[PDB]
Amino acid sequence: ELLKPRTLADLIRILHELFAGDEVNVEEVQAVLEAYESNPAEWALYAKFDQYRYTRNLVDQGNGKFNLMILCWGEGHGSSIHDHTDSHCFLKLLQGNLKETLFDWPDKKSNEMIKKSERTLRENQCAYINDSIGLHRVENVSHTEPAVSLHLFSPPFDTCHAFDQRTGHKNKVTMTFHSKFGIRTP
Ligand SMILES: [Fe+3]
Repeated sequence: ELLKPRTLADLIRILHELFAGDEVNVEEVQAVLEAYESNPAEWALYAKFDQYRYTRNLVDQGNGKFNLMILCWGEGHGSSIHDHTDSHCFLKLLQGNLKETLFDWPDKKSNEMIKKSERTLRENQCAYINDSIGLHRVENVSHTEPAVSLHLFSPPFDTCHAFDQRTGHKNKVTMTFHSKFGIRTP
């Protein structure tokens, strides 16, 4: 029985219910995330930027089965092409716009990775990826506006792979946190 989250806090409570069992209903989770209307005051605490690259800010640790974070993207900031370590990944825009470029898993052969597609994710939209769908890059292409996104990962994971667009070669990356619960974590 899915209800609209009134606030980020409400959203988080609802996520604990949704993940109360062993199986994830992806469409339900995506629906509730989308239904949350971004309110900058509610997440300002987590929206910590860095001048040179995008940041990952932990919001909620979940119930063992997921966690929830906020990512902050300066003008021109973006990610590698990457996977998500056999986890569900939900991405919702809270401010600005992000360009998401989808790539297929590379064949064993060293080849240029060619874009399957791209789309512009706009404020409040929720996108979903998992490894069975493919790989992606996410970028703030704006010259004038920062972007902020809300991400849900299930199960949680702290490692992933980055892919070189020229070759498809991957490298294992350990992902870090800029902050946890509003507290900067050097
Ligand atoms: Fe990603």
